[PDB]
Amino acid sequence: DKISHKIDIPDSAWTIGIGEKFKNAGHPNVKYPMIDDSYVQGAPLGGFGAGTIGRTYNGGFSRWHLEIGKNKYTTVYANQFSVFQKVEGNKDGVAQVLYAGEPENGYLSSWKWDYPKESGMYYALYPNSWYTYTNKDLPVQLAVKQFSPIIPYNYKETSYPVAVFKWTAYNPTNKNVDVSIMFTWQNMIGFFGKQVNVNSGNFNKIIKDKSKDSEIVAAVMGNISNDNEEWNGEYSIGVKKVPGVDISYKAKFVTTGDGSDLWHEFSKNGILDNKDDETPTKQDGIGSAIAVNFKLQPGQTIEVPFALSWDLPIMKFGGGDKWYKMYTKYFGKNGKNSFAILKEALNNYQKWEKMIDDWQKPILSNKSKPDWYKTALFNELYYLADGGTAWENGKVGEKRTNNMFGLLACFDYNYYETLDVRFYGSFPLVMLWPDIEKQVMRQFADTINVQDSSEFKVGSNGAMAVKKVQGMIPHDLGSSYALPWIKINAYDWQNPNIWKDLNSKYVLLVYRDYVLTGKTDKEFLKYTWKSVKTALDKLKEMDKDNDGIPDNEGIPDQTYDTWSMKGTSAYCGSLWLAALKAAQEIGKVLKDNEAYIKYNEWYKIAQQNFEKELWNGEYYNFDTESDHKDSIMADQLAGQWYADILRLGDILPKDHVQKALKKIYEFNVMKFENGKMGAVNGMRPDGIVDESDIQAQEVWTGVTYALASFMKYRGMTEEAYNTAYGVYKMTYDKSGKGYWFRTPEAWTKDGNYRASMYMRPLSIWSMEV
Ligand SMILES: OC[C@H]1O[C@@H](O[C@H]2[C@H](O)[C@@H](O)[C@H](O)O[C@@H]2CO)[C@H](O)[C@@H](O)[C@@H]1O
Ligand SMILES: [Ca+2]
Repeated sequence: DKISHKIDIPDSAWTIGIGEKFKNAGHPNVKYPMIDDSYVQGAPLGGFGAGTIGRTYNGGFSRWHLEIGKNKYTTVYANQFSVFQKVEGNKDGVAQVLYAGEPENGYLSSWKWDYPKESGMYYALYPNSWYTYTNKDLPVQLAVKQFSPIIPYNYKETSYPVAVFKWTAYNPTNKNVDVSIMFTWQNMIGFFGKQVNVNSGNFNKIIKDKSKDSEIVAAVMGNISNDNEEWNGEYSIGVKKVPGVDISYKAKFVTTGDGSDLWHEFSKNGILDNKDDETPTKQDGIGSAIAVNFKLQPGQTIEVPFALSWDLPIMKFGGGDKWYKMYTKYFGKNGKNSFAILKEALNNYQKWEKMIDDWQKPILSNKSKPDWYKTALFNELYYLADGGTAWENGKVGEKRTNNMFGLLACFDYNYYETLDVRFYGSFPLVMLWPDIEKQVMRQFADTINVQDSSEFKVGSNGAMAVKKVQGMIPHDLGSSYALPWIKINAYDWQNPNIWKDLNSKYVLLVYRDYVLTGKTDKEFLKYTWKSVKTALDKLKEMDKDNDGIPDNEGIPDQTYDTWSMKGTSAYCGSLWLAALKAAQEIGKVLKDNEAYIKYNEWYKIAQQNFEKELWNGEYYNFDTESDHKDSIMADQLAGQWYADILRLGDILPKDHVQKALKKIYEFNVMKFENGKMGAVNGMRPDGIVDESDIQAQEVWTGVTYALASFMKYRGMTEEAYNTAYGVYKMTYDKSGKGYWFRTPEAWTKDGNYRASMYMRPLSIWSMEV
């Protein structure tokens, strides 16, 4: 490997060999169908709300999130980079697709597949990833840096449906070598959203932008229709001319053929026919190819940038609503703007790289923090783009000031903004994109007094329940299969209108968002204040025995939605205490004296009774009435964790908090698989995992990272990082279970998982508070 020295890959990048087989991979541990797309994954490309494309470590464009809210894992084999090299003096050159695999059928059989093992590496530090190609049959070594401009405090470039592929080529040998790099792409209009005639009318055009010193050649792959529908739009690939390279192209090759129409040209001398052809296709799939060719002398390095854009302006959800995607604000809504997007990227990518370096640098340059922590911190952010992210710029046929936003809990449980989960998972938004965060919280504020008296069947018990109760915060803002933002509470496994954590978590999120954006946004507190008071007042009514604390009802009435709580729980009780203290402080800020007094009174009574009911001398009991009420719960003091972040002080005695955290580390971490897999949710006082429910026997990745932040704040530095390390190890390490770029909700002791591609582990960002 002589190419790594010519590029700048951070030491904390996650790494794997191109073509590497992984032997230890985990699988779903449930009986019902659950997504398992394998360990062949990579860091995604594409902005927030743009739809994303997962290009894997083997080189294939395979994990398709272009249909917003959906996950489709299938390799589109025409989409590749390929290389040609010929040493000066030799008769023939060699050509190779940079993909460690081959197609299933005979399409593209003429191409040179099966990029060999031990001939290159993949690296990822989101939003960047890299491939290096160090092949004994390729004398010129190549590397590519690929990224989308995902930039904190930037809501413009961060939305773009674009990727840049910055190539570096170096000749370490003593002979001149002719080199070509070719980008191929299938015209994917009709890949989704089209029931019949899926390729019909697709056509490719070549754009030559010859502005002085900024020459770009691109293919625009669209459809002759000017219809404005979810399926229609354009894809573009292209390249910027640099000194010493020539550009060639082929407008149209057939993807549902042997591919020799293209490959016979490329494999000969790395130069394409430059044949423009706008003839639309009928049944055949078609694609385009953009290539560069150059001669590298001994010791010479050259850099050349390619790009990919996709202008698919409309997202449709299963309930029938069509919305424009956020980036349409910047490029238009007609779906004929892919070149404009591509051109912006090709002309500004160096600026974007610097903007990304500028935001990563404070963390990467901190030599007190281990590399592994940096690996997890940055790579967990993949989910902000890859979580079915929806960000609207108007309903089709509709103008509002704000742009509604939603991130999925996951794909298996296809619910937008699940509030009990976002309590953990929204840290990156408040810390890095706070205008999005506050918009999402205003969305929740607006739902507080919505009433929907129509009934739904509760999955867990078959009982009928009211969809949405006035004064109760919703579980979620809908499903991509139905009507995001419009029909809330798509979740039906339990009835969230009786949950004991949602209303408290809502208040805690509101106050968090004020505190972590500098305690200046009084406007945000004013907007949400009525909903905060309502939320707490309603939850107070669920106190059955006048101890001042809502009563869990002997069912799963909170985020651990198969794990029953009864009476006063440590989890919901501590959240309640903290929410009361937050509301007191908001009351002070807004000069609502009567609110301050009321919530202070409730707080004092509840605090006294919580301590008396649950403090056992070593930790806080799980709850007051369950069969295993004395279980040690990893999340028992979630309210105090948030109180630390919100700077609300002690809600429970410091001595008791420290004892509880030490107990959790000693038991839930260190007695669970030697502390190498995170914190198991429930452990019995005898050091055996609690078997009352499956969720007690799971490590929750987002709970464990949040617990690590709690330990860190409380000075338990070694414990914090050791606790988090197990989650990193399972996700990323060779000894783990192969969950990179699909971190799950949970795993059991065998390492098998539930719900890959999950929002909650974004809570790792709570470690940066
Ligand atoms: O629906 C989300 C919810 O699913 C729970 O799993 C259920 C599943 O929905 C149901 O179809 C199947 O028959 O039973 C399982 C429970 O065993 C899951 O446990 C929840 O955590 C999740 O929120
Ligand atoms: Ca009570």
